[PDB]
Amino acid sequence: TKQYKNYVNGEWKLSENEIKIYEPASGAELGSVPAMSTEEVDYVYASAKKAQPAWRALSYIERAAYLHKVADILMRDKEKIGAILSKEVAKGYKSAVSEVVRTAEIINYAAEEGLRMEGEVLEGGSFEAASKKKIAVVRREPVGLVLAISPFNYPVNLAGSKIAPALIAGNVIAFKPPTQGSISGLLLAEAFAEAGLPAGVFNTITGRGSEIGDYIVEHQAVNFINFTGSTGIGERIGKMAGMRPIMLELGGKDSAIVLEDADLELTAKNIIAGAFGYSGQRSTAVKRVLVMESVADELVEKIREKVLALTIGNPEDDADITPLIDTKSADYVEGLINDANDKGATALTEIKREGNLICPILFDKVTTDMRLAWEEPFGPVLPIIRVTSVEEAIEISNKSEYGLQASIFTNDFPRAFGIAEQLEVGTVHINNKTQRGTDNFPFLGAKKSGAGIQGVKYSIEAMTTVKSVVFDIK
Amino acid sequence: TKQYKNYVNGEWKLSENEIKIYEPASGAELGSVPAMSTEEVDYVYASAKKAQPAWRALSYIERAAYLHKVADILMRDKEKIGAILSKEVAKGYKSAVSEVVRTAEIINYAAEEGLRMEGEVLEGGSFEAASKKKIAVVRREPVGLVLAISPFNYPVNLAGSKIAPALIAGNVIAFKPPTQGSISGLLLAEAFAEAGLPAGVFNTITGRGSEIGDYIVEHQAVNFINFTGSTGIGERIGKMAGMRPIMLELGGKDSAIVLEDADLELTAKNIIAGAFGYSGQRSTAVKRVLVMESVADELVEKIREKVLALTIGNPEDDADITPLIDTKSADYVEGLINDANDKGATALTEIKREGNLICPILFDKVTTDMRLAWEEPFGPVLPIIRVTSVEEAIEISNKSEYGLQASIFTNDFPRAFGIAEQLEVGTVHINNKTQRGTDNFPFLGAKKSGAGIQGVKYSIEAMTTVKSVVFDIK
Amino acid sequence: TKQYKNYVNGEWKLSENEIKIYEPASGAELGSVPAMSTEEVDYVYASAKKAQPAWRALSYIERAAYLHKVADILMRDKEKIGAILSKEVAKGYKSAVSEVVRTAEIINYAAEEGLRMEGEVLEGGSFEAASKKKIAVVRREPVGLVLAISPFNYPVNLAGSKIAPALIAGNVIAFKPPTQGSISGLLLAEAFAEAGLPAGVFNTITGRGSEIGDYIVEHQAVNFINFTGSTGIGERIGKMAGMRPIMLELGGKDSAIVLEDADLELTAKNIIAGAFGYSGQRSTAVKRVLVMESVADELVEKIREKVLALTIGNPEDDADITPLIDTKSADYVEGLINDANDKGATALTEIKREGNLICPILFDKVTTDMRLAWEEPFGPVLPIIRVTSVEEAIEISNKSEYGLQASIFTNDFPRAFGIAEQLEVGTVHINNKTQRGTDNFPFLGAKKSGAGIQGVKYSIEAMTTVKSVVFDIK
Amino acid sequence: TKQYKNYVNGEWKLSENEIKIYEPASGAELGSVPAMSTEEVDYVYASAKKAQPAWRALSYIERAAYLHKVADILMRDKEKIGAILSKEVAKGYKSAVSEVVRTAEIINYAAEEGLRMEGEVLEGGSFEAASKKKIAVVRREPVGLVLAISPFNYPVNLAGSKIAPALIAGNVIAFKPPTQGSISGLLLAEAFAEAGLPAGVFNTITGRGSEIGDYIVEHQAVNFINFTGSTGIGERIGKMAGMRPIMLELGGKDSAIVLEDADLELTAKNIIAGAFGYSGQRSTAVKRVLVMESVADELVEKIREKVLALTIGNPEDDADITPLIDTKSADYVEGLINDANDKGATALTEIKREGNLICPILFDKVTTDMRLAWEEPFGPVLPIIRVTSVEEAIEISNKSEYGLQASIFTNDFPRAFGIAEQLEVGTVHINNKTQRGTDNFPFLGAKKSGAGIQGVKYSIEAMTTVKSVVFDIK
Ligand SMILES: NC(=O)c1ccc[n+]([C@@H]2O[C@H](COP(=O)([O-])OP(=O)(O)OC[C@H]3O[C@@H](n4cnc5c(N)ncnc54)[C@H](OP(=O)(O)O)[C@@H]3O)[C@@H](O)[C@H]2O)c1
Ligand SMILES: NC(=O)c1ccc[n+]([C@@H]2O[C@H](COP(=O)([O-])OP(=O)(O)OC[C@H]3O[C@@H](n4cnc5c(N)ncnc54)[C@H](OP(=O)(O)O)[C@@H]3O)[C@@H](O)[C@H]2O)c1
Ligand SMILES: NC(=O)c1ccc[n+]([C@@H]2O[C@H](COP(=O)([O-])OP(=O)(O)OC[C@H]3O[C@@H](n4cnc5c(N)ncnc54)[C@H](OP(=O)(O)O)[C@@H]3O)[C@@H](O)[C@H]2O)c1
Repeated sequence: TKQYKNYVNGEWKLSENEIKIYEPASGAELGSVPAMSTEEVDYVYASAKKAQPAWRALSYIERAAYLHKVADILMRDKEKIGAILSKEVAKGYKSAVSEVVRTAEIINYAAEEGLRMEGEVLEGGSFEAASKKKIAVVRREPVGLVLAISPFNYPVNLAGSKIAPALIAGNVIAFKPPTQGSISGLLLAEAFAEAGLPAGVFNTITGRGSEIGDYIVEHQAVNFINFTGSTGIGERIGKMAGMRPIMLELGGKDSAIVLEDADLELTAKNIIAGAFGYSGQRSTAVKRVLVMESVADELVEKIREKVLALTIGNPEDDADITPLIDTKSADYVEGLINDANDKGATALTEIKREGNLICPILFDKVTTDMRLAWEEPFGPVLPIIRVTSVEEAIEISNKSEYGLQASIFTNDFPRAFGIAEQLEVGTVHINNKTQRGTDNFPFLGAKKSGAGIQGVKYSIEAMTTVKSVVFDIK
Repeated sequence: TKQYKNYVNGEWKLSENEIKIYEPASGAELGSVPAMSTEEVDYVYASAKKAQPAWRALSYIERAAYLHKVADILMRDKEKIGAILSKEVAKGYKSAVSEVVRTAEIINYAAEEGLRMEGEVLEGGSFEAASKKKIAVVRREPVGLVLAISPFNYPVNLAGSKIAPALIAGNVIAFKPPTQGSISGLLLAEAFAEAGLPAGVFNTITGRGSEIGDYIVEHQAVNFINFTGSTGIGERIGKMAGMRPIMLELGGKDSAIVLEDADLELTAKNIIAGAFGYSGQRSTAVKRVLVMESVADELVEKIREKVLALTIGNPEDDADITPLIDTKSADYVEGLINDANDKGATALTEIKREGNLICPILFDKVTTDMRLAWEEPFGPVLPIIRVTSVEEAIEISNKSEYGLQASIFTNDFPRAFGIAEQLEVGTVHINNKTQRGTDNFPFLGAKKSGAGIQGVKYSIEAMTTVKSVVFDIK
Repeated sequence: TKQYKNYVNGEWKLSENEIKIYEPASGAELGSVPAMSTEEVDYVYASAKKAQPAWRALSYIERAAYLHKVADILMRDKEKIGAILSKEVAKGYKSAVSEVVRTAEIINYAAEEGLRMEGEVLEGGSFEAASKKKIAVVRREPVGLVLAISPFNYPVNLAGSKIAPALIAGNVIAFKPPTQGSISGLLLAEAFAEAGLPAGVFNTITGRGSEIGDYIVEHQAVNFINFTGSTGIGERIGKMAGMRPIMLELGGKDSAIVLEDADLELTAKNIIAGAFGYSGQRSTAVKRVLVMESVADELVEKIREKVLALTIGNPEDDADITPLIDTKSADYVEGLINDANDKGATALTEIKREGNLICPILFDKVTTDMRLAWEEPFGPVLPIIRVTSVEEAIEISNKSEYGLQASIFTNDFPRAFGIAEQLEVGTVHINNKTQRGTDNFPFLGAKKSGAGIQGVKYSIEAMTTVKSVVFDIK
Repeated sequence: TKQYKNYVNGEWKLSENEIKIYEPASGAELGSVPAMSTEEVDYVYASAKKAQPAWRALSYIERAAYLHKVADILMRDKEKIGAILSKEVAKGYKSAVSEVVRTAEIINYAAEEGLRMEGEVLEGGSFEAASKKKIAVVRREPVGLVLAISPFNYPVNLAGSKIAPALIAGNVIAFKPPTQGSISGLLLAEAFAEAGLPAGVFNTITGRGSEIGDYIVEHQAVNFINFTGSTGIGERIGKMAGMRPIMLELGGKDSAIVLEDADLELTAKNIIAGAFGYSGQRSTAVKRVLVMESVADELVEKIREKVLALTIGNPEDDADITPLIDTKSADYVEGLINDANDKGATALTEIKREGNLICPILFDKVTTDMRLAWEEPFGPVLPIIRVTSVEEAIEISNKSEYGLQASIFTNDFPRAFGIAEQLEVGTVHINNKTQRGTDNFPFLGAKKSGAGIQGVKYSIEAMTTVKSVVFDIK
């Protein structure tokens, strides 16, 4: 049980009810996190709004100082946190430690990027002569209270990516980690507690995403909603937000276009690492291959042999393929598998499920009439759709309701660049698997994949507004 | 009747049903505008989405070229359009002509500002050594189809402010003017038709905002909703938008803080011109004076004498105070007047209504318990709230549900600048009435006053997204 | 004779002495331009400094207005000016007209780019907590009087490229065109005169570059020296400038690296148009080919056949190859030709000179020991240096004392991009002949090729300074 | 003697000849620094140019890493270094330690500011339709070898301010500290040595500024000259630089304009701290007061009483006023004192010199005909010039050959802002003594006060160039 507590207004607090967390792989009970009540949610928010003024009052240098202390601590206790996070979400140990490190990176980067964010002075004379002596001194300002909600696959990394950019600007935070990953989320909160930030500046909220979900978003105290999860909730949040600003990173069905002149080995390598990373439980993974027929056979054989080299097993053993987050999920994946299989798809690797451990499947001959060709599995299954023209590949790629990223494997760069302009995605990688790729670059998604632009700098601009003082020079 | 038609996919079209427009002041019938059906709305949208690709294909120089042609034509026919616009919304002739001119200005400014909007190149090495040879070539892109909805008080000016920034970037437009101001809105469309933009690039939609309102917003073809109107609809739009981007300029209750060291004459002059402009039918007008008691009496007397100099009458006569847009409105204002009056407010000028022509009223001694102290009238009524400290004035100012702009009349600039940081508004004017002030400066509103940042440059960034091509340098 | 006059302080003035100008090709006398005295140079400068304050006082919109009027006029009289410019510097008619048009473009572009140049607001708190309430409002300002000196090959285009960016910012100008091209330079001044700019804002200075050269540069009234010419003068100017800012575009020996995978036809086409443009009298022309041995033979044959298609003759006949600016020049070129020839080079096309008309020569087998391999001819002679490795080509390319631009013809873009980082030039073109390429892009040169960065935006920043007002917010 | 060595290509080296350094106050021998020969200077430069390529090859993150290590070390040994620096240049102990701290700050700030410096992508279509598919990927690059020369009053602070911004960008350094301050300069080099930067990246050059001065600047290996010292040498450097880029911070005679509505107490406080800081041995000190007659008497009395409170004595005792750097200097100051005195100035405080310790003098009634009214003393002497109009004060202020900074003490900010536009300085402080003010703000000087813009960000842009790769999208 252990009984983890929330960090609220400078204090750790338990609740009348709890939620027991178990290890997706072994089944062991890791502990229990609070099941907050709306009354409690109200005190978190009240504490934050109360403390916002004086946080804003601090200097950027001082706020950046705290953020650095937090990241330092994270790096210190990276193995401790990694060991648990690994267990809580069935992620390989080493990989789980990496998540803690990349979080420290994002926190530090966000800290330094935040104190170098500047304003602008505008001339009335640029618009009309009569206003030549009129100027506008424009400076940025925080939006207020920011609600951050991280996903199960990156409960820590995708939490700091919201927390740090928000805090450096002068906003206050209310962190709501995923229930499955709430211990890890609270382990992160420990870092913010030790760093010593003023009481009320950083707060956590745990509990039944059903019991308190809509409540926390609809609350009038929240000025900005920063979320990462499924399209379904993202959509609800967009409506519950009203006219309040939001940042949403929803799902994705990232394609990998392979032209006739591509480096099939370089391509097979990138597609495997992208498609099967974390058992396909990544929104930015390569979810479908649109390969030109003439090179389909050769490419597919490479991918096939490469799949046969992926280790399958337990987190503690750093297996490439580990048990999916839960049964509801592994079942869903199983559905997509069958449907494709039934419709004629060709599994080049063995279809087999051990509990919630689904072995990596390579389906060749997948078609547009299969669910696997469009629906986001979030499991180790990769469909290969054979096209006969770059024109068709673009058409099929754009058809998807999603638009996170895309990949183009070719040697003709001017072409790759031209295709890239046509793909309805946020980012196109020319010769490399899709990845968030250094958190300094902008990250965004077209269509149902989200709302808003991410990346340290863009996150900071998003969660800030502008105040403009205009005066006349004598 | 005349029977004005919509501009759809390069053609002017009537509908089975029409809506007759009458002059707010005289009552004369100006003509009739189409009452579209959802079937028709579907063709407007279908035409636009069909034409978007090739508009995006053009060069910025070519798109900017068309926009300049439009503005040229507007300047040419400024009297023609002004004469009607003046009649349709009871605006003074000269002033109505100014609206047409300022629209040409915004269109030209948006055209040149648009072709100088550039991208950025990012270094993988700024984040992590291992990615030093990885770069991100980031360029802007249009969002697609943009729905522009202008208000009755600026059916033309607040239409071009959305249309031009949107088109230069590569977006297509579906213009929906207010029913009262739909002839003027269609007069503007004539300019876009003569300019010769490709068919489907610019389109108009007219009809019962009730019969087709939600339909046009909720339509899945619309990628961005740019609106200007009441808070009530703005709120509906924020929900109907879902997770699609929006720009909303709602209401306002702009305060004018007058400190003990202010230039009472300079102040009285600015407050009058702000408060009584267009009979108070401006979202950015000075709607409440928070004056320090020690100078309240003197200041109020100046304002009083100045009010007595405002001409009252008909549009064609360029009267300062003209008939309110309609009866529903003049009634609402009458309500606020009585309530304040009943509660003890002191009308320093005569309360009198002739049809829909309400004479300018100056209410001294207004208090927090009066509706006039918080609700946006949109009529010629100005409340004077006497405070006893800058601290109180800030408190009362921030209490309002609105946050468009504010004014501070003082000589202590460092103070004015400090106060400005505390006011929950988008812009603070130090010694001058609130105004949009040269459409190149950013324009935004805090709280219920809106969502998004305006001003030519900011409008262009808002209705654009970003595509990021990442590659590795060998 | 005609007897052209200088435009000084709003008036056209002749001088006691004149300089007669003759047509490089026919020999006819075009007319005569003033041979100013230092006394007269002092009045030009005194007029400018006197008028600077009130030009700065105008609004950007007003200054941009004048600049547009100038460009309009240029476009109007493009044939008139083109006809003479063509004769004065032995440039093809059509091409000379193009120069006038591109000048109008640069003037308009500079005008609009100039009124959108903005300032910045900085936070004391970004550096140290104790200064959190301290801010710096930074705005640009003009440097004052700018001296612009254009070259003979672009007496008009390379004059406006300095004049427009300088004037829009608030600086005043003293234009000194090349003696051979001074009629065309004065023809441009006519445009600035008709546009009606205030007296003293724009002024011309003509005369013996020997008699008045150093005098005009060393004068204490000049705040910035913007020059385009030979390395020799550029160097003198750098010393005579002292610690005053300068912009220098000197010579160049641009290489064109051709890798084994290049499109030899696309390459031969680009190299010909670059190398033989204006008879090689372009600083940005392809002056040496560093081709990989394996493709040297095939490539060279294409270039050879293509050279044989270049028309040779008179300006009025739009010949590809026209008479060189003068005898001193054609002689120098003849020297380089012989030396190479003597040393073993292989002329694949006929060596022949008719007066000052040297026919286009293609020298294969040129080596490092030849003058043609390093010295800038400024005549229609192209050396082909055969290398055996990209490593060698880079080495040979960088050896040159020049560094304007370079070209890489290959299909391996990541490679091209990697090579580009190693080349000591200002710009690298991947698959295309070197060109200034749209005057919006930055233009600069490494090593002896210059000092400063050009391109409309960069030119504007160069000829401006910054004023920073710092104050404390209460 | 100790016998300090230079840090050259990763090694510490003595020279055949040395220069013995003595403590300005006590006279004690601190030690001896090398007196290099041009042969040695050639090896420093050869080492640097040799190592430049691979330093540029590193990632920004790695270069920033080294810079942070250096600053950490400086903070560690701040007392050690402070103790000596205090002795070497007669600076108060505590103050000397502050110099070491502020250096660490600038080094760290420069490190983080450097890795967030980005490029831009330009559109051919912004200029001309035909080039719409042409784009320019512009990225920054280092200039190469940078020569940094620090002053005696900041041998360390004004060295790091050049070193850090230069190194983070990819340049190599050759540090030349002032002879009087060369031990401290070499103490700084120790930090760069311990940090472990690659050999040849950072180097020091010491020796007779006469014996090797021009040699080190004129050397063809140096690509950029960054200097801080007297106007005399600055001017020589501007000529010896040729057309190579430079950064020069020369002298100053900063005025403090005091209007009739100023806070005389707040003003007297700021003027004393600025004027008498480091015995007036600061280029940014308040060197002349231009006060409106009506408040001259009252203001002057405050300043007078405040002067009487300044401690006078030895460095180790943290005296406000310590011995001037040397006799040649104290003599020069004595000259200015007498001249003014002879001409009628009125010393309100005692004129007295003890060796090289000149007591702080306040001269009222100074006039334009006195040397003290224009010449930069660099000693504790403050002239009060009484004016009768803001117009006159501006006139007198601008008359000076210098233009570093200025101060305006008034309550009328719009006026202060208007005056500021007229003052020929780089920075204007409204109500506060002149100061460099947080090294993140831009720092520059008008007229003979320098060439180039400083401040961490601006320093980085200055010592960098731009490479532009242009290509066509298919
Ligand atoms: N700068 C400005 O112009 C400015 C600033 C602030 C506030 N305003 C507003 O201008 C308003 C005009 O009066 P109003 O009460 O009629 O406000 P409003 O309904 O918000 O008017 C604005 C626009 O809303 C349209 N509309 C109504 N329902 C719709 C819906 N369901 N979905 C989409 N569009 C719909 C109207 O067309 P129809 O007229 O046919 O219904 C009109 O084009 C004022 O009340 C004031 O708040 C203007
Ligand atoms: N087209 C280009 O943009 C382009 C680009 C790169 C290089 N170039 C250069 O154009 C050059 C043409 O030869 P050039 O003889 O014209 O070279 P140049 O004399 O150095 O340059 C010509 C310009 O400088 C003036 N000038 C000469 N001596 C001067 C001095 N002492 N001080 C100030 N100005 C002085 C000339 O007037 P005068 O007529 O009286 O000499 C003319 O206006 C080539 O060598 C080439 O390097 C042109
Ligand atoms: N804030 C400040 O730091 C600041 C600001 C403005 C003005 N100042 C100036 O600082 C000066 C203090 O130094 P100073 O009086 O000796 O003046 P200075 O010589 O101009 O400046 C000293 C620096 O210049 C070096 N140097 C001398 N001749 C050189 C040459 N010809 N080529 C290259 N470098 C050379 C010196 O070497 P050596 O010392 O070995 O001769 C030393 O590092 C004062 O005159 C004052 O006007 C300081």
